[PDB]
Amino acid sequence: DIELTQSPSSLAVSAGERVTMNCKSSQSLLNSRTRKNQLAWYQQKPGQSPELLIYWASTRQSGVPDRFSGSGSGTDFTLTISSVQAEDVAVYYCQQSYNLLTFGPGTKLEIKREVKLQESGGGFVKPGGSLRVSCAASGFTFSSYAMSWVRLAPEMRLEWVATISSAGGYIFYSDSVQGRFTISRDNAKNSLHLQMGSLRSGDTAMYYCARQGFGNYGDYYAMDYWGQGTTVTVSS
Amino acid sequence: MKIEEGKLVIWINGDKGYNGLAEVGKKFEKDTGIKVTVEHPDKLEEKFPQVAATGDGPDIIFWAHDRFGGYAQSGLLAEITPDKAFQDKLYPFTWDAVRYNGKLIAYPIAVEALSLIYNKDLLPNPPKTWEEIPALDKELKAKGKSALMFNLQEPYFTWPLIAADGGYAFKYENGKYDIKDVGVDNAGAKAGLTFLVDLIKNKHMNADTDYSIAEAAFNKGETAMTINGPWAWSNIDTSKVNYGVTVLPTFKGQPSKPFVGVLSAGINAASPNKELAKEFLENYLLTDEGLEAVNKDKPLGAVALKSYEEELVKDPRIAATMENAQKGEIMPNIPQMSAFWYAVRTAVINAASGRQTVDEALKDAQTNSSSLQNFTLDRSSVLVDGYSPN
Repeated sequence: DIELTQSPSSLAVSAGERVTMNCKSSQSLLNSRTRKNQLAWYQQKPGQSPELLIYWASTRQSGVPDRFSGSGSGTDFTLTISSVQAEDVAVYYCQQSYNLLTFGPGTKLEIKREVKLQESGGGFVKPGGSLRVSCAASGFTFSSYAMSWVRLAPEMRLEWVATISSAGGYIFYSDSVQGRFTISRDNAKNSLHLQMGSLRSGDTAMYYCARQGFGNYGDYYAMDYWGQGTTVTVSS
Repeated sequence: MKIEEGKLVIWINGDKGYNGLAEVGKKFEKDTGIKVTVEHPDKLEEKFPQVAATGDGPDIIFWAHDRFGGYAQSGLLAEITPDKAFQDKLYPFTWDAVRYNGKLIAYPIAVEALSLIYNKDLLPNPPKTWEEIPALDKELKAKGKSALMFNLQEPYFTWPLIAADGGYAFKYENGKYDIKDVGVDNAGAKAGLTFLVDLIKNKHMNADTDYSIAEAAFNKGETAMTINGPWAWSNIDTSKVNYGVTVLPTFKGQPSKPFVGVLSAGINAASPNKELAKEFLENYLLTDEGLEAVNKDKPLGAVALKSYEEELVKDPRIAATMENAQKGEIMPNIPQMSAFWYAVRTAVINAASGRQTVDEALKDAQTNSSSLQNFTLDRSSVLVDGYSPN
């Protein structure tokens, strides 16, 4: 119900240039209670899972170099790299968390001169078939965290699929998969699952399990650790 | 999202006497026409808050009181309304266990504590102390038996040894739990758990041991002692091992200190039958005949209802339960107990399995139990139109 645009869709810079990336939403993302803006920023470097950069619009995640900088208010958000570097070649995603979860379409940026999560269980299926992806968690109190499934589809398409609360009472699915998919967890075996049935060929993607982060100041409403994507191909 | 009016659906654990409870149900039906359905979902202690969050689930939920603070803060529980007259039928300390923010949130049923259960034929004089068990196993190994086998996968069973010498969960000071005073790290805790691990290192126990391994071990007469609650008695009864129930061994001269659980009945907040539930609980279950129907299926042990406890406590096994109960501490029900259990469960399993030292395992459990500012229980990490669900 919330749409996000990111401009520009791609971008080529020489090393050292200062870079600003836009994100605009169909509506205000401000949390009337925490006064935080429900927007987060992610970096997906080629061959890797996305990582958390910014959450609450302007708060940098631990470990993120300070040349990365998030700003913005209302419906208008910006990620700035003050002086870009070689290691920053990546697609950058804004993600809203004001009403469920939506990833923006992404900005491809090119340069010209013990918390562990392991997925398993992807594969091929005919259209209308089934598969159950899993994700084994270690290095943290899994019982205490909400977990989410996010998938990456061939055309730079990062999509939220489902989220399940730390104790399982609260579950939410993307429209794209509602009814057909079922997210479950087993807090006893430290495990998360996505049963995928009535598969469309558009469901072909790398599927990531991701931990929803929180801390002493409140929920991040962002995913701070990701597994490597298990792959699901629906081939006619 | 619909519980269905004009019907009672009850959830209770599988080791308790659900068929007995179901016949209290049928009595309720012929008197009032209301159908009563008893189910025993697996892991119902987690199934309940999971389905009740969106307003589904049973009308009545049974568990030890410890989890009920947690359910109540999550709003999954109705405030119960027994008048003073019914309240007096039950022991006052059991009502204290069903309080949360001054409010009564469940009906107490039974008072549970682990006892030492021994094979009388293999071992006529059971050990007063934990210390003499290693040598008692060597003897018993000579005749192809072991001395002790109990559940190590559930910290509930290992807690009595940990607390014997001063291990504690949260400190209870001036009428309140202080969730920044955690004792899973102290010297008493370490002394107990080290002793349990040494038991495993010296081939007297297996880290491997779980409930059903230890049960069959005892009921097949292969181990001289087990540690269990009154629920376990009926399987021991049918097996006809000649068994006794008695005081838990001392550790370092101190009694083992089981966490006492008050088995309780909660009414779902989302239930449309809250009056029918009150009536069933007050007028049918919590009667001498009510509790006996359940008890004859699977023993409840000691019960919160005075009139029936006075009958039950005549049984030396219930006397033992009470004695052990009196030497332990009533569990807290504060929401953080969930975090704690997970924490200690991990510590006990990792220390016992070797993957961690006792000092490392308990330090972790203490970290994971301490700074729980506003521990949540069911963290959704999602907003819906800018607001959290529930």
